[PDB]
Amino acid sequence: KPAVSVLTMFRYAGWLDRLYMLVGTLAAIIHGVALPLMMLIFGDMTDSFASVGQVSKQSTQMSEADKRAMFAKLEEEMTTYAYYYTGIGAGVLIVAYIQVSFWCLAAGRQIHKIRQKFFHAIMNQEIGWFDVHDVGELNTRLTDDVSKINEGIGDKIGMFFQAMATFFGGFIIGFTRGWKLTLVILAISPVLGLSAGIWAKILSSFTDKELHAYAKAGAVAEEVLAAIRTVIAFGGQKKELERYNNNLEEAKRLGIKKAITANISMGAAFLLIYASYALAFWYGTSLVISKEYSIGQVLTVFFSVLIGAFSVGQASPNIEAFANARGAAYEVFKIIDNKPSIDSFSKSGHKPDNIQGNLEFKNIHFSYPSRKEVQILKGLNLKVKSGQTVALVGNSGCGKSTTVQLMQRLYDPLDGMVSIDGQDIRTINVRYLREIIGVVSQEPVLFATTIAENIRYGREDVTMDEIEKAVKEANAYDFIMKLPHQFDTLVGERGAQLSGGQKQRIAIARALVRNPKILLLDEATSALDTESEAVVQAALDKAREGRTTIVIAHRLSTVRNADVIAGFDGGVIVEQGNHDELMREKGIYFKLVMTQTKEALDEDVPPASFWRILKLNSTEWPYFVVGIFCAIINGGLQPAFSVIFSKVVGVFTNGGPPETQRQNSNLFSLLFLILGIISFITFFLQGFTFGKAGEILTKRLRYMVFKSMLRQDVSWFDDPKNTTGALTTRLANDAAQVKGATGSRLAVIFQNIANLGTGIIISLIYGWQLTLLLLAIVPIIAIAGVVEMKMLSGQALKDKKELEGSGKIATEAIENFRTVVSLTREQKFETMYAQSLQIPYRNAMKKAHVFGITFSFTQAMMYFSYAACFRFGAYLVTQQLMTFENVLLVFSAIVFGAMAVGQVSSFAPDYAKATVSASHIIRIIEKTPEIDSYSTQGLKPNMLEGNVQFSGVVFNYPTRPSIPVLQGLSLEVKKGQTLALVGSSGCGKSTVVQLLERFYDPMAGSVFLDGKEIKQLNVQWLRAQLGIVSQEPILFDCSIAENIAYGDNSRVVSYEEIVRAAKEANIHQFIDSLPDKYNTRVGDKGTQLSGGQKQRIAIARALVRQPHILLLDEATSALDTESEKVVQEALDKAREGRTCIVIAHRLSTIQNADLIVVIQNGKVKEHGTHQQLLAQKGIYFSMVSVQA
Ligand SMILES: CC(C)[C@@H]1NC(=O)c2c[se]c(n2)[C@H](C(C)C)NC(=O)c2c[se]c(n2)[C@H](C(C)C)NC(=O)c2c[se]c1n2
Repeated sequence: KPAVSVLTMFRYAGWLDRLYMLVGTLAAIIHGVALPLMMLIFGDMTDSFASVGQVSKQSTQMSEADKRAMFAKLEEEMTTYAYYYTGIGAGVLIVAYIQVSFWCLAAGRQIHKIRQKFFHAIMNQEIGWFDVHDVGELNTRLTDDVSKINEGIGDKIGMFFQAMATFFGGFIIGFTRGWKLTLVILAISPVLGLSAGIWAKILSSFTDKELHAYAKAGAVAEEVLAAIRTVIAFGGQKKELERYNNNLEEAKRLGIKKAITANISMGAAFLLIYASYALAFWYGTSLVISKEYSIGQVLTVFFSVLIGAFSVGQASPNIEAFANARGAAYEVFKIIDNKPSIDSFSKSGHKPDNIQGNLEFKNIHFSYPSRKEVQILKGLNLKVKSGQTVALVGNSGCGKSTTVQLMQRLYDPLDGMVSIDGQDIRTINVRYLREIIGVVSQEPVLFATTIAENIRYGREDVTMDEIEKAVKEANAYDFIMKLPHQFDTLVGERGAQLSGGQKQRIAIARALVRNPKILLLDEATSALDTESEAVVQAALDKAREGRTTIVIAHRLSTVRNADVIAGFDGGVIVEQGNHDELMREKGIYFKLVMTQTKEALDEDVPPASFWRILKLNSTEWPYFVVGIFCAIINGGLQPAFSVIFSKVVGVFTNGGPPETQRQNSNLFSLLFLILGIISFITFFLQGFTFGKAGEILTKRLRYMVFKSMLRQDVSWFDDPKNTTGALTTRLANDAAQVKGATGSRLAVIFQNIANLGTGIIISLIYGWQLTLLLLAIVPIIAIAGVVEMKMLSGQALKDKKELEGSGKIATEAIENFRTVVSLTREQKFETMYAQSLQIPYRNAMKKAHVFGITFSFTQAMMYFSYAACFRFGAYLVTQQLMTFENVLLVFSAIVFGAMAVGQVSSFAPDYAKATVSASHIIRIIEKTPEIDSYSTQGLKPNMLEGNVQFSGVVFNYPTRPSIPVLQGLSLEVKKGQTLALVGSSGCGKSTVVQLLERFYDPMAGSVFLDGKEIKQLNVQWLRAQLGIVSQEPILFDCSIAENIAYGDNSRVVSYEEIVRAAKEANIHQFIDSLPDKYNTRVGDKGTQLSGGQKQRIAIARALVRQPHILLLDEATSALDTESEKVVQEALDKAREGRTCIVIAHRLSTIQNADLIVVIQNGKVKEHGTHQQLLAQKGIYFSMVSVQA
């Protein structure tokens, strides 16, 4: 992975920028040392209570002379301590403000330039650059990578500096107050980073093992959901359910172990930090007995070294964000500092005013930059006189278009020169070059705006009258005036779709506005019907007036009209001259003449569900039984600690017997270790409980989901919100993430309720008033913690919603770069881009200020809490209310309690995302379709007859109930005879074939098979005797023998039936010939096949089950040569003795069909055989007339 030098990355920072960064970082440093200072002050605080405990403990000394020496002393010490706390806090709000504010600011300002210059630099690039580069990733790079470099030069490094400042402040204060203790603790430190470092590698080892573990089931998951039509139709729902399931009990059972080891990681972390607590206090408390360190000093250094330690662990992502922001900056600055071969932005060439317009190509050798290996033009020589029109032909290769492309100087030739008049095309400014060159491409392209605006894109300073005139010159004025909004009518991608001819004509006009003296037509008439081609070419021929035109037309119809016809054999020009010369020479021209004669949309919709999801995992009670208890234990562990820490520092603050100072000390210290041991037990138990549950719950769930997915209707798979990829992603992720809302959430809620719940009881008994204070301040701070992330993500989505404006402009500009580069107008699109960006950047100031005041409001009172609680508590202890140790207990219990609930909240997966990934699962499972392929009811007669009779049957698609497809059309087919369907297009050419296979239910009316109604029959058994052949036959990546046997399921097909079905599908020839027999895989994983053979296999598939009803729906549309012969030849020998229905557009193999039904609109208007309908001279006469 690549990365920029740190110095290079801030290149677009200026005066004010460096200023902001420096001021900010400076405030970040001092914000950093605020916490260690806080620690020291805390030590100095506890030292003071330690003095008043011991004297009033032992016996009785002076009753009236204690209130003066103890009570009066402490208040005098706390009135100043308060000033310290509060002082530091008040400073902290300011300096934190400066930090986030300035860093966010300077970052934003930089980024604004960065994105702009990235865009301009993308525009600057020639097309040769867009050949070698994917435009999709480039356009997303302008949004993703720039937003990615925004993060890493902003708040993140501010916090990095705060963090390193806390590291240095903490270790400095550490060693200053305490030489030894800090070295003890720092001695303990390398055993936690060595522990966190091996356990991350362990969890991450299984994480990527899982990705390619489930991807075996995901394969057959997308394989099924893609070919789902061919699945339900061959009823392989059972087999595919099984097949999918066999790859589940191998890839989540792999996950079980990983869940366990990650749980043991957590356990070991806890055991280790608790070991650290134990050892540190065992040292320090025995150290305060020898009267070396004070009790408060031990606290000071333990806490400042500890805080200084976790500083690193909360600097890690802040420095990581800086790192990969450099790696993203690489790609962007590469383009910005890249100057192309064709610029194409500034003028350095000439701008002839003659301007003549004589073309010349001398010895042109050229090859595309994507594939230098293959040479395109070899010694290309071609002159074009003024006003003369030259057509390019020969059907050689790309070369044709290449010349056109070379003419507007998209690329440059490898050898040889392209000269307009006396000067080379390279000696003239490129902007002015494409201003004097107009172009019409094979595919028209209109930008999303008004027609007027699309026209402006050819020339900016054009009056409305010039516009109208230009439109008229394009024979386009007519249909534009017929539009509802005239010249303000929307076009392009979204809104108001226009035909290809009109769309092309507007482009013709656009080009015409430029008034070029040279005109290039690359397959202008191509890809158009014969009725619009006339009008379009009418505009073109009038556009060729006064202009030097070179035209390439696949249709040589409009070619003869040219002055000079130039043929292409290979890379060289061979035959050149007038039409008659090339006809007489019988060249290549003569040859050709004779031969041609959704992500948000998903999660928005579902309502529900509050805790019903737990019913899903309820299949295993034991695991949850152990689980919940284990969490109550690990949850009571935390309040325990706060008590035990308060008894450690209590035995030296509340005085008493010195001989018992040790006995207590080592007891509590050792006790901490015990509290760690048990802590390692819970987490080893939890991952064996919830861990397996949530994983079992995963497997089973997926199974259920997949099953239900096969139950569904065909209408559901027509739903624009349910795609093979979206479905398989619903199966892959949401199905696994469901475990978040079950066990994990019980763990969380129980650990939290155990912690803050019991801790609040204890802090309530050890203090009435102070507890009331903390259960008041703490929630208020917690509320601020929510709003902090509310106003953070809140104006994070609002900022992207105003940024989509820029996104659209850039997108439209990039996706059609190859088009805009021809109309120049690159700088215009840049201008649009900046104009779009001027609104979010004006909101960067307010943004930075907001993040400032928010971060500062949350962070300020994080010190004012200590300020309040320790002042009120001192107020307690000094008076008759007791004591201080209890004050410290209430504080630690409630505060680290509330902190612990936060960390427990951060451990488990996101409950919101879990629930919304759960509701899709539960809805998908409990989903009952109309047509149930799983039902075991049904007639199942012995009657092998098989008469299809549609009566009435009015049907319209549920996906889009607009313009009903079937309007109650009726027909009937008896046994052996073959129906045929004739109409303008599909619907209901295919709709019938679908309704007989019962993919949909017609609104009113009924279709009968034999004497019985379809709806009365068994659903599955109905398709058991119906073979189906679609336009594009799909096979399964399993094997050939299975593909063939896939036709008749629930039965042992074996060698015999497969060879029998192979031999009449005539495919048996292709089988032995190609190594090897029946074991070969189709397709794209094994050997590739042509459509013909694959469809032959497909027929052989629909032939195994011995169907009494064939359904042929536009069988082969892409099959040519003598391949379509053997296909229908194999079709004809299996058609006899079978009820068949054929839909084709061929109309050549329908003359031999038994019944021919001409369906139009929503009914049947013609009926009978071929010659009968033909002699009827209706619409069948007019449709079979286009066969010449
Ligand atoms: C200044 C520090 C001493 C302060 N500790 C406490 O406030 C505390 C003292 Se016992 C305790 N927390 C409980 C007990 C019940 C284990 N543990 C957790 O809540 C917990 C669950 Se995951 C986790 N921590 C992670 C890592 C393990 C990944 N680490 C921290 O969050 C962290 C970083 Se600094 C710090 N904590």
